[PDB]
Amino acid sequence: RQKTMIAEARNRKSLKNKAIMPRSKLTKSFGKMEEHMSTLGHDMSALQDKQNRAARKNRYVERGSDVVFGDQDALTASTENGVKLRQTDRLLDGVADGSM
Amino acid sequence: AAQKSFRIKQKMAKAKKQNRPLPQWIRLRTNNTIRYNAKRRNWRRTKMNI
Amino acid sequence: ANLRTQKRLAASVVGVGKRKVWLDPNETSEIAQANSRNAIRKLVKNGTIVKKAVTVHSKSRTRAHAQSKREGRHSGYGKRKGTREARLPSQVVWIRRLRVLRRLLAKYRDAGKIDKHLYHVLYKESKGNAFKHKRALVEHIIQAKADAQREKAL
Amino acid sequence: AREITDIKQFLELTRRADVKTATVKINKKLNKAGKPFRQTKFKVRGSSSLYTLVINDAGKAKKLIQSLPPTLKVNRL
Amino acid sequence: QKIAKTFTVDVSSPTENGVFDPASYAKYLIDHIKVEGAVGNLGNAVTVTEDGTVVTVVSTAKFSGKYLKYLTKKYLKKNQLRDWIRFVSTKTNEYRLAFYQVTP
Amino acid sequence: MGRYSVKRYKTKRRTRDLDLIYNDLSTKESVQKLLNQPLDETKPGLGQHYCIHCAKYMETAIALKTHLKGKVHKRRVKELRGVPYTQEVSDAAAGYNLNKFLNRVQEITQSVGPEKESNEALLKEHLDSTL
RNA sequence: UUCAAAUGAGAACUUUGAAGACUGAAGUGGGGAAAGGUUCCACGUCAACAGCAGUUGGACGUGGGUUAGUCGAUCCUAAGA
RNA sequence: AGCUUAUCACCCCGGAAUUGGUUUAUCCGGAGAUGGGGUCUUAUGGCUGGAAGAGGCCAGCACCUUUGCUGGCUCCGGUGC
RNA sequence: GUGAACAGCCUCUAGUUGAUAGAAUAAUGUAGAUAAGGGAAGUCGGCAAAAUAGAUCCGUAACUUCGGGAUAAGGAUUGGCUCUAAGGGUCGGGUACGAUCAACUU
RNA sequence: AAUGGAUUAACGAGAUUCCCACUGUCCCUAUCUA
Repeated sequence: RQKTMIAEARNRKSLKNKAIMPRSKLTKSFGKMEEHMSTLGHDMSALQDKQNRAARKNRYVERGSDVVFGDQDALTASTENGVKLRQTDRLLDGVADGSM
Repeated sequence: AAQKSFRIKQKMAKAKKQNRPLPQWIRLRTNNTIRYNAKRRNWRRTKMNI
Repeated sequence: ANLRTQKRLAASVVGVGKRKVWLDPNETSEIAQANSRNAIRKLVKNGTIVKKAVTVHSKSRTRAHAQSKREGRHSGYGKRKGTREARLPSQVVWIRRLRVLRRLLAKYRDAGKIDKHLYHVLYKESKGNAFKHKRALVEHIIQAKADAQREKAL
Repeated sequence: AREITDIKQFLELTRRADVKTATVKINKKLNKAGKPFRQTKFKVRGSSSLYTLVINDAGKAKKLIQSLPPTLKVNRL
Repeated sequence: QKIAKTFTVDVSSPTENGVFDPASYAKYLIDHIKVEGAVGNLGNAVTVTEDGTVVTVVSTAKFSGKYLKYLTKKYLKKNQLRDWIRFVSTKTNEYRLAFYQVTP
Repeated sequence: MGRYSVKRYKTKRRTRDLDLIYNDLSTKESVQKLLNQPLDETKPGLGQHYCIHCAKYMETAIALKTHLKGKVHKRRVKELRGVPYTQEVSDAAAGYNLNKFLNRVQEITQSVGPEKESNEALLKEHLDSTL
């Protein structure tokens, strides 16, 4: 175990070239972290309830603007040159109809 | 040259407005023999000599 | 999804180079909607773009190698590659040694240790040699004052 | 900016009919060993410059804020 | 001259979750704190007390808050409690512990 | 084979070796020959100022004063302390002629040893009195 | 130079992350004078061009952009015109 | 911006062989040295006003949000061919 | 950081990671090397390469416009570690010291 | 013989000869890398 913890830490660090990413600004998933305390012998039902609370908070209410336009897309799309309305693409301002 | 004269800057303005392709409605006129802009200028290709 | 626009722009916001900003690969649909510096301020502080703190350039060997240099190690003939004059010039040694021999005589003359006439003989013999260092001069003052006593007693 | 020692000279300046605004700033500093005592700074905006007034006391600072004219627009911090 | 400073540690949030215990932590200080060299060379220069969420250290010796964070990251690495416990100052010379962001 | 080892250890540029030098110190007659060589034109110090330990001629009597006070010459003093490693040491290691080997080690412990140390004591007695 | 992912009809070459290296501060860094004249930035987009490739670009199409009583010019005289 | 800080040079008292003062570099003194006391130039530094309210480093809450909010700490020295 | 050094080699801030790529490892090339024994017999010709190289101590010829020649030539030495010795500053003495502080040089 | 001649220290990416040191130039070719 003392050699594997060294041989695992060889792939992890790479301190000489760039950096170790800061753990304070990175975020953990429940994911990998729930398996780690099992190998130490700690229980998870004390920590499982905190996941059960906040996942009851985040879930979706589906407000009215997400109702009609879930599949509906490109409401009055732009032109061939991609210009705005008040932008005056000087090639196509001559002929108004698109067949010309 | 970033310290240019107004005599020099007055001619860059004419060179910018001549830097455009031909309008799409002149393609359609009667007896149009004009096809492409031929006095068109690039900065990488041809220097305009002040 | 080209993100060079937000790569350059986040380096301007945080104030570190482009080699230090960090865009997460997971939220690559949220970063592409940001096209302004007002969005990148919000995208930093909620935990999407971070700073990547400085690559370590330790000096624990330099503080150790220079520590042995205080004790007189790594100083044989093999470690020297410049002359004596380049390592420590012969004028820098003189300026140190001669300004020692002046301001000792400045503070013996003002303390009454030595009269002003015998000061002016030891002043010019300090300018030439026959005073090797500070201890070598104080013995000559004692030999001068005892022989001034010896002439006075007889 | 200028620093004023006197208080009597300072009351000439809030009445000069050129000064329209002022501000009152409270600091928290330290003496030699002592205590953390508050320190005030009265500022009056002239046309040419900004006159300030440092009072270390909190007792005289309590008095002078009353001594300001009512027409002068005084700002707190 | 040698006025002692009180340093307080709050271990509550990983104590209540059960991944941490203060009991082995309080013993871990008192032998590992070094005074002028050797471990255990302290005689009445430091005192360690614990409560269950509060670990209290009073030292008249050369003992600084930078070194107090040095010993606890030793202890959170031996128990493999790093990656999930950080040591945070709340006010001057008053400290506590926490987790990291577990959230998905 | 290499570059540096060929420059110094060819057959042309071979030094004397450690075997013969122990023989020169071991008696009092060969010491007085080498300290008092007849002067020769084809030799660097004109056949004077010869060190016996390092088989090496010195240019000047000044160059013996600075040679004896060096870490190079304090190899060869420390090198010649013990039994000089003949062929007989290598044969005894395989199980071959112990009694030829052990009798020579018996003589270096008894006879040849303190005769050598009473010669190297007199060289420091002589090379300090003349230098 | 390499692995995964994203994008795309199509990736040795594009973007992010992971990792490996270099210029090593008389730099492959940060600013200018001469000269160039929009190349700067965004949106769209690949027939030609970038001696391979291309979804990328100093390319093509349409636009956006340079704010002064104090920095310069303006004024002064030099060799000279 | 206000107060304060100087090598040089100057002023007054004083009158020097037992020549003295002084630079790393031998230069000055009866055309007045050393020494006691003074004046100026403000290069440059110090305190304060500008000015902590800014900026920097953190922690705690908020929240699709415009994105805000609330606390801290921002201190004290050392050396140089 | 090494060093006499803005030499050369290595790293932090900042910046690039661009120059057509894959697979095999014949000759002849281009660029760079090492060779037993002999040591210019090669060749128009020691071309080219090798050898010497920094620093400290010792030592140093004819010749001469006395300044040079001169780093003349020729020798001894150079790591690591533990030490010793020398070389300083600011203070308190009435009309000989002691403390304290700090540098890389032999 | 100022069409300038003799001499000579120092200096030279100038021209020529030899001596020590040294070595694949050579006897005589072999091998490794990009």
